[PDB]
Amino acid sequence: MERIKELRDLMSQSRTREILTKTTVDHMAIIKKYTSGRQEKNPALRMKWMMAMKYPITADKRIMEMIPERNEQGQTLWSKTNDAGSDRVMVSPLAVTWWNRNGPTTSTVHYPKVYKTYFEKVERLKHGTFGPVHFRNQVKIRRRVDINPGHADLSAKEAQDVIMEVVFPNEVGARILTSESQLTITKEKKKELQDCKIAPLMVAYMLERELVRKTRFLPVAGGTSSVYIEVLHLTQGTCWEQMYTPGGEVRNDDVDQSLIIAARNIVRRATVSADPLASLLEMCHSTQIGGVRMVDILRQNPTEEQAVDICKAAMGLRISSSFSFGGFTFKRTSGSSVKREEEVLTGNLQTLKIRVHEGYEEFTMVGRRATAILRKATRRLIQLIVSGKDEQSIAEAIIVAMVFSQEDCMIKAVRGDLNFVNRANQRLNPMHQLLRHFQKDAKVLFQNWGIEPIDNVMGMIGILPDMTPSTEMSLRGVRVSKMERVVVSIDRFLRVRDQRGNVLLSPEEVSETQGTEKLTITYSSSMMWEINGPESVLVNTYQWIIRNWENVKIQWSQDPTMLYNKMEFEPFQSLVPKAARGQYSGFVRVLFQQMRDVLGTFDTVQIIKLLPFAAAPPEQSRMQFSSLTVNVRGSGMRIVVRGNSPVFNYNKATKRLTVLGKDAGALMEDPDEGTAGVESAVLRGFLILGKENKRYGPALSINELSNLAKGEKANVLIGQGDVVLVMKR
Amino acid sequence: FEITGTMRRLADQSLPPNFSSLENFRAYVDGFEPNGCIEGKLSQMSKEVNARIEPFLRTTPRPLRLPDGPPCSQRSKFLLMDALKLSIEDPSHEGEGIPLYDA
Amino acid sequence: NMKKTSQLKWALGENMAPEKVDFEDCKDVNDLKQYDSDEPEPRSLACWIQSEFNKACELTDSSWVELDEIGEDVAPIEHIASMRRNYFTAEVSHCRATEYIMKGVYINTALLNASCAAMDDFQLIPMISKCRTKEGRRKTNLYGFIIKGRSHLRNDTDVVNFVSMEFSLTDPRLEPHKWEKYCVLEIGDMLLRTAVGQVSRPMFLYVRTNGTSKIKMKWGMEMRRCLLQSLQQIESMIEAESSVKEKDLTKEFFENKSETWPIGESPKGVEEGSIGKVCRTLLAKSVFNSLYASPQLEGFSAESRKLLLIVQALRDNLEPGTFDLEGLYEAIEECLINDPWVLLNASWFNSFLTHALR
Amino acid sequence: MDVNPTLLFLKVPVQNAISTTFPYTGDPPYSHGTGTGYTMDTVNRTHKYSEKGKWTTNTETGAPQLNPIDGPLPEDNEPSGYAQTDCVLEAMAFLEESHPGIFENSCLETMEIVQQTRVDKLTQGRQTYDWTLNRNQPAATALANTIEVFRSNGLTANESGRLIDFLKDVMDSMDKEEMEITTHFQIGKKKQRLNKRSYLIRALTLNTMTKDAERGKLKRRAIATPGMQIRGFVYFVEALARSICEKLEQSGLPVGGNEKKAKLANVVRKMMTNSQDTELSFTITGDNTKWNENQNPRMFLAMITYITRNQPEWFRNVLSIAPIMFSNKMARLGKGYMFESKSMKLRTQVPAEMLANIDLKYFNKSTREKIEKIRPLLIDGTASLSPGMMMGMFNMLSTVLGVSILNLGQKKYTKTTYWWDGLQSSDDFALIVNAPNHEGIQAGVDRFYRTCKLVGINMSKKKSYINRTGTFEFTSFFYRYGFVANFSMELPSFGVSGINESADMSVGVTVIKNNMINNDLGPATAQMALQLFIKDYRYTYRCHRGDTQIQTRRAFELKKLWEQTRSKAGLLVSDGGPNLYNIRNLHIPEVCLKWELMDEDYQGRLCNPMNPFVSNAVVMPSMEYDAVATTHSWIPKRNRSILNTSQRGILEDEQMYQKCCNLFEKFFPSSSYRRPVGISSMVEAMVSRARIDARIDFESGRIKKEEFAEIMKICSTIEELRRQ
RNA sequence: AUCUAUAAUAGUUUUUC
RNA sequence: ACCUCUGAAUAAACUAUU
RNA sequence: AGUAGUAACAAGAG
Ligand SMILES: *O[C@H]1[C@@H](O)[C@H](n2cnc3c(N)ncnc32)O[C@@H]1COP(=O)(O)OP(=O)(O)OP(=O)(O)OC[C@H]1O[C@@H](n2c[n+](C)c3c(=O)[nH]c(N)nc32)[C@H](O)[C@@H]1O
Ligand SMILES: [Mg+2]
Repeated sequence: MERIKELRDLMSQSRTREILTKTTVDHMAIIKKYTSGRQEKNPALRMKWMMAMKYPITADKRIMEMIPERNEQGQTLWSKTNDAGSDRVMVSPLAVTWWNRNGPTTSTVHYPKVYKTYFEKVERLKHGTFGPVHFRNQVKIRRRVDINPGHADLSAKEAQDVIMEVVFPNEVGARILTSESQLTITKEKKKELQDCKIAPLMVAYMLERELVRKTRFLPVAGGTSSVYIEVLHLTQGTCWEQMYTPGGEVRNDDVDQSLIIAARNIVRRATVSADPLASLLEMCHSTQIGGVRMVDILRQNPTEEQAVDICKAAMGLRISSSFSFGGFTFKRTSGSSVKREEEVLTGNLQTLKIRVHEGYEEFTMVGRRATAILRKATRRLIQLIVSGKDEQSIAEAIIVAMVFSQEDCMIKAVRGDLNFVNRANQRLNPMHQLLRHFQKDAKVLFQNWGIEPIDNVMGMIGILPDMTPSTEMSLRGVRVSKMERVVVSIDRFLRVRDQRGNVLLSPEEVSETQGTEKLTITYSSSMMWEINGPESVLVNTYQWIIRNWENVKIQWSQDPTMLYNKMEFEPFQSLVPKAARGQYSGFVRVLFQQMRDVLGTFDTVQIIKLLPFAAAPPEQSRMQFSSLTVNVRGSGMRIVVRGNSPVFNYNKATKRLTVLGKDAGALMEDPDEGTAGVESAVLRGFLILGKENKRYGPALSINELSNLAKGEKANVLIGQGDVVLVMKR
Repeated sequence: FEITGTMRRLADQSLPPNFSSLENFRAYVDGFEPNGCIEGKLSQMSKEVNARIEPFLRTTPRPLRLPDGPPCSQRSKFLLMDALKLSIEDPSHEGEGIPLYDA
Repeated sequence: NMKKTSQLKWALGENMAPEKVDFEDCKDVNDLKQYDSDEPEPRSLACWIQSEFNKACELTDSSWVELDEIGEDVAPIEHIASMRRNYFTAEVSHCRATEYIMKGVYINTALLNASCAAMDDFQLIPMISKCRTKEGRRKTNLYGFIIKGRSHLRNDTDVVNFVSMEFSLTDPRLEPHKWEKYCVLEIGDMLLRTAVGQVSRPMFLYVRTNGTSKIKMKWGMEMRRCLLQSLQQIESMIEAESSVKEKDLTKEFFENKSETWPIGESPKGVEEGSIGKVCRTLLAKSVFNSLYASPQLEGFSAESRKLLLIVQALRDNLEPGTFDLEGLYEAIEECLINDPWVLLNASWFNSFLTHALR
Repeated sequence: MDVNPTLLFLKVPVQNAISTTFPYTGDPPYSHGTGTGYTMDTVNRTHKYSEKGKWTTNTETGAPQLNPIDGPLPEDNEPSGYAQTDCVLEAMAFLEESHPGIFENSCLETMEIVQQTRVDKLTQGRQTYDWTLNRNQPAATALANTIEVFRSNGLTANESGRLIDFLKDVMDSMDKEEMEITTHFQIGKKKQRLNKRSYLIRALTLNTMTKDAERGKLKRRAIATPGMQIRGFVYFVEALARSICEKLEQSGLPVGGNEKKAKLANVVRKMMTNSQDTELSFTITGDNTKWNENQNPRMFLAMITYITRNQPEWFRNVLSIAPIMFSNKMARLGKGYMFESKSMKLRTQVPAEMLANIDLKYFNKSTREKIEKIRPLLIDGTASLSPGMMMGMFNMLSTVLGVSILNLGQKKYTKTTYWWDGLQSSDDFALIVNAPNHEGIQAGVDRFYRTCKLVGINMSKKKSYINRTGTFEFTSFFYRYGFVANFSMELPSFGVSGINESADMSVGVTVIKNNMINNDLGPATAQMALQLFIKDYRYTYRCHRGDTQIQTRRAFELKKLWEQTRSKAGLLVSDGGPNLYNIRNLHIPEVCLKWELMDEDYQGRLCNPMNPFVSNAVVMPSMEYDAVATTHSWIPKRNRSILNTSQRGILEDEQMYQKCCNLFEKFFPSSSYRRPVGISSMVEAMVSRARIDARIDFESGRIKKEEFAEIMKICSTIEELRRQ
């Protein structure tokens, strides 16, 4: 009634009637932003200039009745001058600080409810626990982290639609909530906010603070969850780490993810030790995940993962030999596999490397709405027997099975602009990208998969590409049907065998992906970086060599065997490719032996660079190496044997060794350093004498030096665009 | 969304020199296939259009040439190394008392 | 408010702006022409700016900044930060550059507040600073007086004229070229004591007409960021060493004074100073960047950064190569015109080239 | 001992002390007078770079237009705009061949964007050159004036609310024989009726001015403000260029911050890994000389034509309009000049529109030469500028062109032992060259330089250098085996931002936290920064501690509030309370940080929704950096300079606009939360909503039949008033 | 595992003779 | 002359916050 | 005069 009377009043005036008639709803936004021009260019200067004025602050005209014109000292609090383009009056800051001491008082009891997020921050800081401060060689990595967690199974647009449904039911337009998560959250918030006495706009902003996810790229070390990101300034520094645990309640999915990350790191590190089982146990007892001991989490966490199950089995716990893939819990009833990287060409003409599992295997798929039995061979689906609930559940199960099968048809079914790198050029998991692509639109995948006639066995139905229950022909190898932890023993080499004696898990089955933890992973031992990421592992390994250079040098001179067997090099050896560990070790050991027998050719930097590669059991081959590869976030990063490298660059001007762009420390020149330009640790069986010498014909390559014999000097294009004279001993 | 009238006339004058209508240029671009154009233009271009790299050795750089003229003069808003202060023992914090009284 | 006398009307540029007329009514005037838009007159580098910078880097006997309070320390990292901040504050509060910071902040704040409050008045503004002596007693200092002209400032570059009367003991006749803008009086005989006897020296008043704008006054009021600029770099160096040493080195740097950095030059050669010396030097450099801000400084910094990067690449054995190095030199030297600070920076760059390539 | 700060680099690498080379504590340089000299210099230089091109006279505007496309191949290393169209088309073709489907998918996304974008997208921005007033206006104000003029001239296709319909209206306006406008003077309204050529000159005109507060530049430079007619087309072209750039690994746009640094580092490391160990690698820290004064709108039209092959005609037309309008663009000369008579002691403003036929005796030598060079180009008070992209426009399309030139450096294209790749962001670039020896490196650099010359890109020799790969500079980011921190760049952000007390406190603490996270701001320096910010905040807002005797106008009120308070820690710093911030709680709003320390009555007064300083409820007015609104979230006064002009009716008009908008919000509660959409008028929408709501309330029994009948009667009265 | 909400404000980056 | 008014908003991308 | 620097301010408008 008041609204319609005010509208009738505005329609009676000539100008307001013109505005109301000639302005459409679309142009209402334009006229709402319409202004004469707020000449604001330097707000800091403008504020400093205005705070010297008598009345720099505007206020509503009610202040002339709510606040007196003058205070006790007679100072004026407001003036009758109106602000430009409005009926607001000009007031002094004295008016605001007078209100804060003499104004009417209301009940501020609903403020903690309306601003629950900020008071939640206050509570998390209040009940948080601070640990010691450790000064370390920090290696921060720019990654996408969430600063506002929002709701788990929601996006920004879905959260906005849910908010509109909850707060403005009659303004939702054509949107209908389809996701079951949206319906559940909508019902929950409608019941919780029933008979609420807050303004609807304020309620909408509360729900935005509560439900809308926000992620950003930040240079982050430690946990990437919101509770750790909000205190990232406090907990992480350039040279220090502050141990801290937020005081609130920790989400369990973050615990699961961090446990998976820690277990994978621990298992991969333990695989290279002499006794993997003891190393795994002592690492699991020394690991904390968000202020909680890892062993307790393992005892009370039902997470289906290979490394987590290996960690459980090492401690006598019962495991479920299962894993997750695309929202389903797989379990290998029978079969075996060996991973193998195979490059494939996508349907949209993209080249990528996919970890292909060889061998024949059988699986069972379990999901919240569907169940299936899967048999497969190398990149070939033998059969799939789905027994889902509705059409969409069976469709999702079929899509997941097709992606899992790694069928070349599935690869060639890719269309559109499907990206396999991050927006920051970070490599993504190809299988996850294929899943997300085919879960948006799978018509082309089903079309190109094929068809196959069914023989009507047991009455199991067929399925057509458009999701219909045919009885004559079905998708190739797909059939439709209708609707436990075990005690294990773990070997010395982390081989998990069932009570009967069959192998269930192995270290080779552990994923090679190097992820990051949602909750900060604290490791307490001599090497706090022993289960850290590859960048931290490399930097800290070379810094450990630098700091201990005196006794390491003495041991290298006297007893190299014990030096190569230091436990500190094992995290490094977990980065060297498994097939090349022995070759690199043997090559580097031969280089070191030649370096010892040729006095004066003592290059400190060469020894420091090549030492971590000698920690593996040596395999003797005649292959020459110009560079050694190290896996860093999936890409083999080479360390060039001669000269600097992206991983390892030594600066002679500063005497400062920089690894992956992180300072590792300054070396000190040895008296036995060779100030003569003679190198003996570059070629396996050839000693560098000097620069180019045209007397010995044209320059050749390192990979063609076998034909040379004893004393045959030659010129080799070893290194980055350099030719030097080498001789054979 | 059709380009007609004044917009068409402007479009007919927004082309390379050897095209008279936007339709002709569109037809040329639609049928365009790369046929050694860049290589031929590079061969035609004279060898004087190059980016020669001159090494920057330790003996390469020269000192900067400072201008010649009368010596520079002080321009700061207050004295820096020549300022004299008349001081009083006033147990008051920064900006408390009346500036004129303190002066 | 000072009386609008003839001497103040002249000194503050009263009625010096020409009458604003229409081009119709003055197009036939013989000498009517475009504003003088010539380049600045070149000036050569004099030795006094190096002495000014040397004096701005020194340690004073008084504490010049009284930093406010923060919350109580709870985290251990907060206690470590408080210890390091104690070292930083001990180094930075007793530096002449901090006195310049406080003096400039006070002067610019007073000028801007008077400019907004009294558009059409000549205000007398004393130059006041507060300090704590070595024995902790508060002390109020008077440097001189400032008279503000009219301040009907429309643009951010509009100039307000002021007259600066400042006490000094420096004889203007020893370096006359430095004081070309000043009229120096002799207003008294101050009694100083060197070791045991009272020495009588003349007390001079350096009077000049000067001007500033709203943007300059704002950036003078915000002069306390020089502390941040110096201290962030100092702490970056400290933490860079701590990262490879795996322990805090703040106390080792500030007390043991084992690690030194080349910070100056003597007739013997390059001289290296402690972490506190480097902190004071960087603070003085930032303060002088604030006091002598000019387009010449901006151009020189931006253009000489490239040459610094090229020299660094040469020192890293990265085989640097240029294409039009003479063009780069011309671009750098285009900015060296008449600003003493920029000319001193150019001399420093020449010294750096001499030392960095031998 | 003479103190030499520069000698610090003898031990500290330059990248690790790069903050010392940014003197960002003093005031930046400003421009004092006119920008006409710089604009004329830019026009003359742009035409000089293309002087060997073909001259034509535009049949629609009469402006002389210079066409450098397919001009003679250069014989020297001077800058030139003689881009070859076939070379640009071949670069586009090879870019499409190396990334199959990039243009098709980008066109699909851009078609969706074009079909869905609303007209109020044009209001996003500060200023738009209003052709109805021949000066800059706020973007919303310029759009409103343009829409009103179009409606008065029977151009009402924009009433759909879509941006493409507004562009159709612009195109239709181009064909009107006469466009009518309305002018104010000393305050009456006068109708002015432009002719076809005059309106066409106004619509193709970009305003010009000087750039104030620019760091690192000795001399000032000109900048441009696009008009209302071209903004939508530029938005659509930039949307297409953005779609293309998102799919390119070498692109430096549109990624910024830590994401940009991570992408650049990953791309550089991928290039290093792909490089063979037995070959040299060099990186070029490269700039381009006068990129925007040498690139031609005709080449952008060619690029858009190649990109939109096999697309619907309407999409190609709507994308092509922007380069076409940009190749016929005119430039406003600016304010003009001021003339000073020393003898008669007078000064006067000379408008830029008189420079066509003004006597040249007044001007000095350089300005006279500028005017003599530019007079043939002057038409209708503007300068004909056919070549060049004016200022800060089509940056991502420039990035696309640069990335295509970089992409030309694969071994499949070089067909030799050298190859190149690198990074591209608008005009700035970094180039990595690999070759078996130094001769190959030189050959690859030469080939890159000559190819850029072919496509009209001139590599600044005096601002570029080359060294072994591992250190470079790109878009002011300094890479030394990884991007280093640069604190001096963010140093001006510290301080009182000038919104209000609450917002400024939040900004200060958030800036300290962000610089701790990103720019390696140490904890001790963070505490000192907090102290300095608190000091500046207290001085700026006259809110020193209650227990001090700082004599300000606000000090008595703060003393009174301090005396009556029981728990002093609960008072905000704006109210004279103490500073409770430290490193651990930088992320917490002040009102929430000390909420439980406040007195009940003080807290009730501070957070009182019935207070006049901010427009069970809570305080609400656009609450940037203000989590909880208090009485300290006030709004300062607006500038009152408009009251002395003839545009002072805009104040009354915007007051009535705000009144109508608030009345509308009384009918559609979600309008403020989410922008409403609709072709119906405001009164019609409100009446329909009132009728449906009254019917529903009657049906559910919330109101009785008498009130329903009263609402229906008032609605009928409003409908009757609507027609008359 | 993925991950450019929308909008507003401020800040930052983006030079011929 | 009194009187009266007024102290001055480029583009794009990004970042931060709401 | 001074600020300042390629053009301005040294009050403007009514
Ligand atoms: O966030 C990561 C991880 O922590 C999270 N995750 C893992 N497990 C869980 C559980 N149990 N609950 C909640 N979240 C979980 O998912 C993310 C995994 O990321 P990433 O490590 O990059 O992927 P991963 O390396 O695990 O590979 P993925 O594609 O997800 O496959 C998982 C699992 O499936 C095995 N597998 C695939 N194929 C095609 C196989 C096959 O043909 N034969 C056999 N025997 N195994 C196959 C993968 O090798 C992994 O073992
Ligand atoms: Mg560059």
